[PDB]
Amino acid sequence: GYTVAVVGATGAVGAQMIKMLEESTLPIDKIRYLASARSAGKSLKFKDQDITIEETTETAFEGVDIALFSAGSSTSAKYAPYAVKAGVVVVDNTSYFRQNPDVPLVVPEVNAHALDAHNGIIACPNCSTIQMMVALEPVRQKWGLDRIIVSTYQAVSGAGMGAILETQRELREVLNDGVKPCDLHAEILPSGGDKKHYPIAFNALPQIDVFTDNDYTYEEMKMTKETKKIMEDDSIAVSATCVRIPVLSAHSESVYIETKEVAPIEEVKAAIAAFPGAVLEDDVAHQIYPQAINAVGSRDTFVGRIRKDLDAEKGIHMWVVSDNLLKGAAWNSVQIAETLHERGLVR
Amino acid sequence: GYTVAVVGATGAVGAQMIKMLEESTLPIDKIRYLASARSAGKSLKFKDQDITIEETTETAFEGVDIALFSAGSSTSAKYAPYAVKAGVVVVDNTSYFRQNPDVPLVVPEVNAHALDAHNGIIACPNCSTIQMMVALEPVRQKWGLDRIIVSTYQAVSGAGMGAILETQRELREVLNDGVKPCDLHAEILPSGGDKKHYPIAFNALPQIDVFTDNDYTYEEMKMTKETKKIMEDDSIAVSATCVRIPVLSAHSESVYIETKEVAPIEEVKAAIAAFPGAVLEDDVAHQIYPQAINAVGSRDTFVGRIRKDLDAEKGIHMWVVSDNLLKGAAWNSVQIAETLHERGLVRPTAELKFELK
Ligand SMILES: NC(=O)c1ccc[n+]([C@@H]2O[C@H](COP(=O)([O-])OP(=O)(O)OC[C@H]3O[C@@H](n4cnc5c(N)ncnc54)[C@H](OP(=O)(O)O)[C@@H]3O)[C@@H](O)[C@H]2O)c1
Ligand SMILES: NC(=O)c1ccc[n+]([C@@H]2O[C@H](COP(=O)([O-])OP(=O)(O)OC[C@H]3O[C@@H](n4cnc5c(N)ncnc54)[C@H](OP(=O)(O)O)[C@@H]3O)[C@@H](O)[C@H]2O)c1
Ligand SMILES: O=C(O)c1cccc(C(=O)O)c1C(=O)O
Ligand SMILES: O=C(O)c1cccc(C(=O)O)c1C(=O)O
Ligand code: NA
Ligand code: NA
Ligand code: NA
Repeated sequence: GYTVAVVGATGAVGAQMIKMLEESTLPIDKIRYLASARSAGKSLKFKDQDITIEETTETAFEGVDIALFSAGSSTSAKYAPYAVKAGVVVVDNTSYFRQNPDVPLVVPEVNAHALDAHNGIIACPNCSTIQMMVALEPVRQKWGLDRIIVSTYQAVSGAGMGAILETQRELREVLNDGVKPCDLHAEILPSGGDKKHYPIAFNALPQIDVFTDNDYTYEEMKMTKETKKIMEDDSIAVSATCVRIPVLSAHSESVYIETKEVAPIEEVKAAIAAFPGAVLEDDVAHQIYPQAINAVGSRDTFVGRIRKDLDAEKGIHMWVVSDNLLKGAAWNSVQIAETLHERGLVR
Repeated sequence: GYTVAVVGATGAVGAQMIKMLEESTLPIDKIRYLASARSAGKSLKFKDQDITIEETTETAFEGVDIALFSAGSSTSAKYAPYAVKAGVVVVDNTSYFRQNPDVPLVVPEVNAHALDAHNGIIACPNCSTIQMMVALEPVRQKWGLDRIIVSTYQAVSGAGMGAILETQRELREVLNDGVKPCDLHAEILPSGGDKKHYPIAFNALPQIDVFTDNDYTYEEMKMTKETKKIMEDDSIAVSATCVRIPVLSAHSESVYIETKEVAPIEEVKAAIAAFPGAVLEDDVAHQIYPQAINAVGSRDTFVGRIRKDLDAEKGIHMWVVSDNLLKGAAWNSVQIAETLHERGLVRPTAELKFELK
């Protein structure tokens, strides 16, 4: 079997990477947990075994077959090249390598073939992108995609363990102490890397990541650019609004598309139901639609509220929900690793 | 001055109608508070005065000049026509009369002229529609509107006191008692009138109101139909997704439009800033944008994240936030009443045009 390293083992995604690896079909002979110097020497479980956390260094990857990076774009930029030079296959959860033309950007149900071209690094897309691609690829295949407009409803776990804890504390202050939401102290959200921090409790923050020069955020632009690369079609117009809401896990998305050919709604529903990784949950007569609280803990992407636009012949609206730490991150990464093993690409 | 009645004085909107009337420019000689028989006989304040709550009945409107209704569409259907018959001018904050061609459907900054033709009932639009109209009217005036696609992020107060209390209870059960959100018991949300109820705590529910036969909800279709009427243009294409989130008050909206002519994006910002009732809050270099928690308690509607679509020449995206109990309900209604007073329109109607139930 393989020696597998999890870089960022101690964080929100890393905890789920451990769970997904424990549950994986990858033959794992040895597991290593890497994080920063401040976590080094502590212990975490792999199944019933205690694993000592190691500091991530330029020389830490000797003997490793597969390294799953989920420690921030900075850590991947710094250490992933050293891992690759040591002969490790890197699956990177971060944004750093995603737009590199020599790096496959993969959702296995959509573009697993792109893995065949890897040169030691495979990038996992952003969580919001991944779930949208699972919902939309079956439609693209049959009727084409001309454009996408999406508004997201993103859970705080996407911003890390600290953001989860900040959200819980803020909510308790309002509910238990009677603090007005606008009076709350915040330190992390909307973006740890930006200058000002705002409460998320009882709020909706229209900022994920930092702003780019075109006044879309980096998160919005990641959805645009990653979609084009994954679907291998720069002609698909994509514009996004990405919003943080007071949900701990599971992202929801209000997705509008226009197809190239008119796609009958009942056929769209069937095509989505038929697509691996997508689950149709759509029966409005019984108030059945995807819900964040029900999606948590599942690797599936759930799609419903599917309906024609009221005016645009080729327009369709839908609602897409998935656990942002599973299909949006740790499960997509472990699924990549399993696909590399299955296809003889761990080399 | 006037005798003013508030129908539904004891609920979420009614509390704000009281506040907005206490702060209004209406000359008020006498206030009456109406609600159900359960509440009748109890007392609520107007300023320092104790007001005895009355039962809403066909005979409760004698001597009333203006009545603000916010007690459910059924209550308005049943009693507003009797108030009109008694000589009252009704400002109705329910959906019931909104699509009646004899009823102006008004946001005062947008279409106050429609008040001139009233027949005793003036309808306040749905909260989601109102804030979107305040943001979009200045754009429409200059560059036109071809279509709107909107996804909403709606606060629980929109669904009433019970929904607020349910939300608070659920969050406490999760955060203090360790209940998993999927194990929570709900009784009200997403829709009190529908068959199944789901938790809102740590959730996003893509259902507001019941479903219609075209698979859009009544809320989504209200946005569509009300927009066309308020803007007096059935050619404006509007499709909506309306979603409840765990916010107590203030609705937010991700709004996409295509204009008829290209609208320079900085001029769009300027036009919105210049429009009464809309406040431009848009400086992304300093992370300035509208936020629900900051909008609560303000009558203004806040607009930012204003930016061009990446591909559609005439496409524009923005983020619109307003307090759904103030501009979305009680303030729009009181503002309508003030506008009626100012324009000499508080007068009994000559002919009854509304069905008596
Ligand atoms: N696909 C996606 O959309 C997606 C979603 C979420 C996250 N991610 C990626 O995963 C990263 C972590 O996310 P998270 O939610 O798990 O964050 P988190 O809960 O804050 O955890 C951060 C992790 O990174 C480690 N780390 C920080 N600085 C490090 C350094 N200099 N060297 C080695 N390790 C370091 C931390 O270890 P210590 O405990 O030792 O500090 C911790 O394990 C993100 O920054 C992002 O790039 C991707
Ligand atoms: N424009 C908008 O978007 C908007 C927004 C929110 C609400 N509204 C309208 O306002 C209504 C109330 O909303 P809310 O949030 O204030 O709800 P709420 O907190 O549940 O309050 C309901 C109010 O309606 C009264 N009521 C119920 N049954 C009645 C009856 N048979 N006769 C007279 N009054 C009765 C209640 O009186 P008791 O206390 O005596 O039961 C209470 O005053 C909604 O149903 C809707 O039609 C409009
Ligand atoms: O670097 C980060 O701190 C980060 C945090 C959350 C999500 C992402 C991402 O692009 O998926 C990223 C990222 O890799 O840019
Ligand atoms: O009657 C309701 O149950 C209701 C509840 C919340 C908002 C509205 C509304 O459209 O103003 C309505 C409504 O009047 O339709
Ligand atoms: Na296209
Ligand atoms: Na203004
Ligand atoms: Na006058």
